[PDB]
Amino acid sequence: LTDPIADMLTRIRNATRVYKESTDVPASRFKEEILRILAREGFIKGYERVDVDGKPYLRVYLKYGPRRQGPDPRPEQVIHHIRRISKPGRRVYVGVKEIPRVRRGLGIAILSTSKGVLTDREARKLGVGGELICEVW
Amino acid sequence: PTINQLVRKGREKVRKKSKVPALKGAPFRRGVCTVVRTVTPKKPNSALRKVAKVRLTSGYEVTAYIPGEGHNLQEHSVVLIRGGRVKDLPGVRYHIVRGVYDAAGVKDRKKSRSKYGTKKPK
Amino acid sequence: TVXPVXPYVX
RNA sequence: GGCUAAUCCCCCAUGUGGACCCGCCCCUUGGGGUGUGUCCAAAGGGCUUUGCCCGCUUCCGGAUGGGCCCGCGUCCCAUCAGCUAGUUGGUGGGGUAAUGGCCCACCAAGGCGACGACGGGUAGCCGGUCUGAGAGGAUGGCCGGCCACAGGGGCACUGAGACACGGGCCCCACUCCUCGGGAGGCAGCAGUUAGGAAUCUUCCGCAAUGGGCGCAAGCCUGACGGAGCGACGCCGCUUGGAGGAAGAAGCCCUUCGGGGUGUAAACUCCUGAACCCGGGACGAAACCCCCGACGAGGGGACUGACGGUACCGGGGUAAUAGCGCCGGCCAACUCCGUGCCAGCAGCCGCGGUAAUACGGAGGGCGCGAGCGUUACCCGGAUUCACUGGGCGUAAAGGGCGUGUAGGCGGCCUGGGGCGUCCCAUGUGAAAGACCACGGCUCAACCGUGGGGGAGCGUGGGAUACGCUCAGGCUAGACGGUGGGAGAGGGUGGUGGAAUUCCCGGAGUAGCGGUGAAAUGCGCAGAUACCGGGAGGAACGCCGAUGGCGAAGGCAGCCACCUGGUCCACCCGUGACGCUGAGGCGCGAAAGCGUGGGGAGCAAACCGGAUUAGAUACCCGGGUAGUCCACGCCCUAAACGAUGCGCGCUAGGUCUCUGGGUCUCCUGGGGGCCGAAGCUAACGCGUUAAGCGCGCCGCCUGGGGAGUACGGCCGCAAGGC
RNA sequence: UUCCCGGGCCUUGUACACACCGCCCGUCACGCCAUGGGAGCGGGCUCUACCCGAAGUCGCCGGGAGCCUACGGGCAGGCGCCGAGGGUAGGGCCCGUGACUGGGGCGAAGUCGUAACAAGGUAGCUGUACCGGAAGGUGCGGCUGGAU
RNA sequence: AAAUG
Ligand SMILES: [Mg+2]
Ligand SMILES: [Mg+2]
Ligand SMILES: [Mg+2]
Ligand SMILES: [Mg+2]
Ligand SMILES: [Mg+2]
Ligand SMILES: [Mg+2]
Ligand SMILES: [Mg+2]
Ligand SMILES: [Mg+2]
Ligand SMILES: [Mg+2]
Ligand SMILES: [Mg+2]
Ligand SMILES: [Mg+2]
Ligand SMILES: [Mg+2]
Ligand SMILES: [Mg+2]
Ligand SMILES: [Mg+2]
Ligand SMILES: [Mg+2]
Ligand SMILES: [Mg+2]
Ligand SMILES: [Mg+2]
Ligand SMILES: [Mg+2]
Ligand SMILES: [Mg+2]
Ligand SMILES: [Mg+2]
Ligand SMILES: [Mg+2]
Ligand SMILES: [Mg+2]
Ligand SMILES: [Mg+2]
Ligand SMILES: [Mg+2]
Ligand SMILES: [Mg+2]
Ligand SMILES: [Mg+2]
Ligand SMILES: [Mg+2]
Ligand SMILES: [Mg+2]
Ligand SMILES: [Mg+2]
Ligand SMILES: [Mg+2]
Ligand SMILES: [Mg+2]
Ligand SMILES: [Mg+2]
Ligand SMILES: [Mg+2]
Ligand SMILES: [Mg+2]
Ligand SMILES: [Mg+2]
Ligand SMILES: [Mg+2]
Ligand SMILES: [Mg+2]
Ligand SMILES: [Mg+2]
Ligand SMILES: [Mg+2]
Ligand SMILES: [Mg+2]
Ligand SMILES: [Mg+2]
Ligand SMILES: [Mg+2]
Ligand SMILES: [Mg+2]
Ligand SMILES: [Mg+2]
Ligand SMILES: [Mg+2]
Ligand SMILES: [Mg+2]
Ligand SMILES: [Mg+2]
Ligand SMILES: [Mg+2]
Ligand SMILES: [Mg+2]
Ligand SMILES: [Mg+2]
Ligand SMILES: [Mg+2]
Ligand SMILES: [Mg+2]
Ligand SMILES: [Mg+2]
Ligand SMILES: [Mg+2]
Ligand SMILES: [Mg+2]
Ligand SMILES: [Mg+2]
Ligand SMILES: [Mg+2]
Ligand SMILES: [Mg+2]
Ligand SMILES: [Mg+2]
Ligand SMILES: [Mg+2]
Ligand SMILES: [Mg+2]
Ligand SMILES: [Mg+2]
Ligand SMILES: [Mg+2]
Ligand SMILES: [Mg+2]
Ligand SMILES: [Mg+2]
Ligand SMILES: [Mg+2]
Ligand SMILES: [Mg+2]
Ligand SMILES: [Mg+2]
Ligand SMILES: [Mg+2]
Ligand SMILES: [Mg+2]
Ligand SMILES: [Mg+2]
Ligand SMILES: [Mg+2]
Ligand SMILES: [Mg+2]
Ligand SMILES: [Mg+2]
Ligand SMILES: [Mg+2]
Ligand SMILES: [Mg+2]
Ligand SMILES: [Mg+2]
Ligand SMILES: [Mg+2]
Ligand SMILES: [Mg+2]
Ligand SMILES: [Mg+2]
Ligand SMILES: [Mg+2]
Ligand SMILES: [Mg+2]
Ligand SMILES: [Mg+2]
Ligand SMILES: [Mg+2]
Ligand SMILES: [Mg+2]
Ligand SMILES: [Mg+2]
Ligand SMILES: [Mg+2]
Ligand SMILES: [Mg+2]
Ligand SMILES: [Mg+2]
Ligand SMILES: [Mg+2]
Ligand SMILES: [Mg+2]
Ligand SMILES: [Mg+2]
Ligand SMILES: [Mg+2]
Ligand SMILES: [Mg+2]
Ligand SMILES: [Mg+2]
Ligand SMILES: [Mg+2]
Ligand SMILES: [Mg+2]
Ligand SMILES: [Mg+2]
Ligand SMILES: [Mg+2]
Ligand SMILES: [Mg+2]
Ligand SMILES: [Mg+2]
Ligand SMILES: [Mg+2]
Ligand SMILES: [Mg+2]
Ligand SMILES: [Mg+2]
Ligand SMILES: [Mg+2]
Ligand SMILES: [Mg+2]
Ligand SMILES: [Mg+2]
Ligand SMILES: [Mg+2]
Ligand SMILES: [Mg+2]
Ligand SMILES: [Mg+2]
Ligand SMILES: [Mg+2]
Ligand SMILES: [Mg+2]
Ligand SMILES: [Mg+2]
Ligand SMILES: [Mg+2]
Ligand SMILES: [Mg+2]
Ligand SMILES: [Mg+2]
Ligand SMILES: [Mg+2]
Ligand SMILES: [Mg+2]
Ligand SMILES: [Mg+2]
Ligand SMILES: [Mg+2]
Ligand SMILES: [Mg+2]
Ligand SMILES: [Mg+2]
Ligand SMILES: [Mg+2]
Ligand SMILES: [Mg+2]
Ligand SMILES: [Mg+2]
Ligand SMILES: [Mg+2]
Ligand SMILES: [Mg+2]
Ligand SMILES: [Mg+2]
Ligand SMILES: [Mg+2]
Ligand SMILES: [Mg+2]
Ligand SMILES: [Mg+2]
Ligand SMILES: [Mg+2]
Repeated sequence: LTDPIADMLTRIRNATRVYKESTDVPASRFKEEILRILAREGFIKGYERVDVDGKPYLRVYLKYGPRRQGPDPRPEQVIHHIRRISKPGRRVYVGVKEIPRVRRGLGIAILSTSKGVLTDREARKLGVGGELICEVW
Repeated sequence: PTINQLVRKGREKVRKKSKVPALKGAPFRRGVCTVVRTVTPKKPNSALRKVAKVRLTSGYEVTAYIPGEGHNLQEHSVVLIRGGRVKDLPGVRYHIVRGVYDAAGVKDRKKSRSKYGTKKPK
Repeated sequence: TVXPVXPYVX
């Protein structure tokens, strides 16, 4: 498995589209920091460290909108869109002035900095850049 | 293609093949008519259209169209040509510029006479 | 380039 | 051949200093400073004249202009894949201002290249310019920065500096002047000529700015400052403005009633571009002279090419309009002429008698001293896709493996801080661009400030992610132990059925064959039947929608060698991985080489029918080949037309093979129908064509054409 | 109700849609265009070896011998290395051109058949091989993008 | 079996 982070993001993206209550991902402290932002910005209820057959995972508790009327009751999503930016194939880094705006402020952009994993909002404040990990809305 | 493949091989710039080869850079080019005759066009048209086999200053010989109704062009007539082809007559890739050198203007022409090299009438 | 006779050669 | 001056040349002297060898201290590449030996300077001219001014001489620092070296950046072709003897490095030396194979002698055998050397094509490069939402693309004319060249080449001299556009030498080509040769170098400013589609006056001035020389008046200045031609470009202005009929004539249409140009004109008043007349510049105050001191400072004067121009005043005439289009895109519609003719055309397409598409006309649209055409750049073109595309059937997955380079890579703790990120600092000239102000009546054009950024040097800082070193881990991976299924592969052996021929026996009038026939075979005894021999090739039932292999592909049965692979237990190694340009191997059939072999079958080939023909389809013959060994060829509808590894996203049913507790659960294969999702649709869907990451291969309209040329391969066919 | 002509409904194939009196393939004849090959011919660039070699710096000599002197020197002058180029010979790439020749494109109201698209009247397509005026045919193996 | 427009 070549990219652990993209895996996660996609496990999530895959899980929400069938509206699974939760889904677990293999555990890593860096995955957590990203998971940390995902919940604190309200893209999830939250997460908890778990174990499967002696193996550390991070179970992720999924979030969705109200049931809907019409011929298709399926609710709207909290996470409509989550996708990798920086990749192992192409590393993507921004400086502060180059840090993007996701969906005009409506969504966030996570990025790894020397001052930790922060949001777009959070970086511009703290005044630093870094590897642009992903974008969510 | 993967980003790596792009770093290796890159994207390949398209090239432009001029449709006016004989012109050798220039806007117009001088010449003389070796043959002056009429050629029937390809389907679905029928006519006797006016052409000139013309010898270029670049030591080229192109088939060139003679616009207007009627002309003063003959063998040995010095002529000026311009680009643009005539779809129905294959091989004719250029037009004769009327009202230049031994190419007369169109007698009696009243409309769009700049294209047909006629001076403004009475 | 020579033509039957014209002082124009091409 | 001889005379003579100097800031020309030489010697002696002098020595603040400097140069050089040597020793020593500081330093750290040849940077400073010492000590001793030795080596080096010079020029005088002016006025008013016991003094200041321009000159000279050695050294030290500054400043400005440079030389050399280095990092990174800088076009197309790999159908250019290998290149290199001063080549690469060492030693000593020559040379220069100085490093260097720059040059030399010698020594060693090195230097470069898929991160593209070498070779070929093309180009001066940058600020910038053009386009573009941007990213990008294209371009480098004018102005500024650098480089290169001065007819083509080599050379060096003088010199601070040149290997010197209007300096020198020599060779060449060319032209010129009238026997020995003397002569030239506009890619200065104009001009001629040739070429071309095309590109300006043999103009004015040093008044300004600016350069050389001069103590200084000033001289020189085709740099320049202006003027001339050219709508070449942008920008500003005009040919009028108010009034004027239910509306002249003329022309165009018409339902014959009328509708149109059109307030347009004519006509009225009002203005007053051009032109006349007068006044008339800014650009120009410095150098110079004067007092003080030839300084500080103050006061004098001089001078303007453009120019009697701009501009400011008095007068003052209604005073040029042209171009493209009017089928759709695309704004603008009607008569006539024409009759696939004449013609239009950017694309789709118009014209064959009623054409909004051709030619005129009326009318209309669009811009206007311009309008159009041609050429080229960017655009639209997310049509090379970084932003921002794709590959089952549209163009596109490599026939399949194996693997080199490279690209990528799980979990945890720490060291460094390389990528990455923040801050300071230097650089990022000027013009251009952007905002604001401002100057020519605005503008075009021009000034003055402001905003900067990428990028690179430097200093500090941060450490999540990528990196790297270091320590551990077991989920990836790979081993151990025990067990399985299978036409997986190689060698050898061997069994029956059938076809054919051959011998024997028995028997007779036909057999064969088709749509029907004929050719063919048959009293020389065929066919049909029995027995016996020979030989080749393929293995019925099992048999399946099955099984195995990476693909090609693999099927009677046996044994021997041998590959892949699944399961169980959870024992071992501790990320040892995924992919993979080249490379290597494998690769159906047909085909090729040399030997075998040859029953059936069968290209070619013969014959019989059919048919207009029948170089076919059908029938009777039949050779290569089909078989075996060895060596080649390297293709394919080599297909799932779907590259490989991994993670993630309902199930229902059938099946093959395992392990369990055996209803069933769990693995690994093979099918079908389907969740979500995909899809242009068809269809796909845990065997994805779904959602994602890695790497590779491939596509970029059809034809030409998988053709030609080159190159590599092959015996050839022919392959890449 | 098998056949012939016409028709109704359902389905299946299609490359037809001017709709099967549809479409369409290759040679052969004619004309035009471009390209390859070709005994060769003409040019451009370029490389190697050798011969000769100007000016010019550098180096040696400056003596049977000139001039200058500042003569342990200088200059002329003589030799030498390199050297623009010229010349001889042999190579490499590029361009142009060439009797003739090969197929290609377009043109068309020509000649021959009718291969393919409907089971296209022998299912098609394929790699290869052999043959044939031409499409094509046949062998071997593969594919379904075929059968209904 | 059986061609063409
Ligand atoms: Mg027509
Ligand atoms: Mg017009
Ligand atoms: Mg004297
Ligand atoms: Mg002395
Ligand atoms: Mg040497
Ligand atoms: Mg040296
Ligand atoms: Mg040295
Ligand atoms: Mg060298
Ligand atoms: Mg040696
Ligand atoms: Mg050039
Ligand atoms: Mg774009
Ligand atoms: Mg683009
Ligand atoms: Mg320039
Ligand atoms: Mg230009
Ligand atoms: Mg320029
Ligand atoms: Mg020269
Ligand atoms: Mg010249
Ligand atoms: Mg010269
Ligand atoms: Mg030269
Ligand atoms: Mg020079
Ligand atoms: Mg000079
Ligand atoms: Mg010179
Ligand atoms: Mg000159
Ligand atoms: Mg002259
Ligand atoms: Mg000139
Ligand atoms: Mg001129
Ligand atoms: Mg001319
Ligand atoms: Mg001028
Ligand atoms: Mg002056
Ligand atoms: Mg001056
Ligand atoms: Mg002058
Ligand atoms: Mg003008
Ligand atoms: Mg009026
Ligand atoms: Mg009326
Ligand atoms: Mg009216
Ligand atoms: Mg009227
Ligand atoms: Mg009227
Ligand atoms: Mg003035
Ligand atoms: Mg005085
Ligand atoms: Mg006057
Ligand atoms: Mg006036
Ligand atoms: Mg008037
Ligand atoms: Mg127009
Ligand atoms: Mg328009
Ligand atoms: Mg319109
Ligand atoms: Mg016609
Ligand atoms: Mg007519
Ligand atoms: Mg027209
Ligand atoms: Mg059409
Ligand atoms: Mg009609
Ligand atoms: Mg008409
Ligand atoms: Mg008309
Ligand atoms: Mg039109
Ligand atoms: Mg104007
Ligand atoms: Mg374009
Ligand atoms: Mg992309
Ligand atoms: Mg596409
Ligand atoms: Mg494949
Ligand atoms: Mg393929
Ligand atoms: Mg590797
Ligand atoms: Mg790595
Ligand atoms: Mg990692
Ligand atoms: Mg760092
Ligand atoms: Mg600037
Ligand atoms: Mg203003
Ligand atoms: Mg400014
Ligand atoms: Mg480790
Ligand atoms: Mg075992
Ligand atoms: Mg036989
Ligand atoms: Mg017998
Ligand atoms: Mg008898
Ligand atoms: Mg086995
Ligand atoms: Mg263990
Ligand atoms: Mg261990
Ligand atoms: Mg592999
Ligand atoms: Mg083979
Ligand atoms: Mg074979
Ligand atoms: Mg063959
Ligand atoms: Mg043969
Ligand atoms: Mg054989
Ligand atoms: Mg044989
Ligand atoms: Mg026969
Ligand atoms: Mg026959
Ligand atoms: Mg037969
Ligand atoms: Mg037979
Ligand atoms: Mg045989
Ligand atoms: Mg298949
Ligand atoms: Mg295809
Ligand atoms: Mg592969
Ligand atoms: Mg299998
Ligand atoms: Mg299964
Ligand atoms: Mg199963
Ligand atoms: Mg299905
Ligand atoms: Mg659905
Ligand atoms: Mg399924
Ligand atoms: Mg399933
Ligand atoms: Mg698709
Ligand atoms: Mg394209
Ligand atoms: Mg094309
Ligand atoms: Mg093409
Ligand atoms: Mg082929
Ligand atoms: Mg070939
Ligand atoms: Mg070849
Ligand atoms: Mg052979
Ligand atoms: Mg291959
Ligand atoms: Mg191939
Ligand atoms: Mg019927
Ligand atoms: Mg009915
Ligand atoms: Mg039907
Ligand atoms: Mg249909
Ligand atoms: Mg030819
Ligand atoms: Mg040729
Ligand atoms: Mg010789
Ligand atoms: Mg020599
Ligand atoms: Mg002497
Ligand atoms: Mg030589
Ligand atoms: Mg030579
Ligand atoms: Mg010579
Ligand atoms: Mg040639
Ligand atoms: Mg030739
Ligand atoms: Mg047929
Ligand atoms: Mg057929
Ligand atoms: Mg037939
Ligand atoms: Mg058929
Ligand atoms: Mg078929
Ligand atoms: Mg075949
Ligand atoms: Mg014949
Ligand atoms: Mg045959
Ligand atoms: Mg077959
Ligand atoms: Mg079919
Ligand atoms: Mg016929
Ligand atoms: Mg027919």
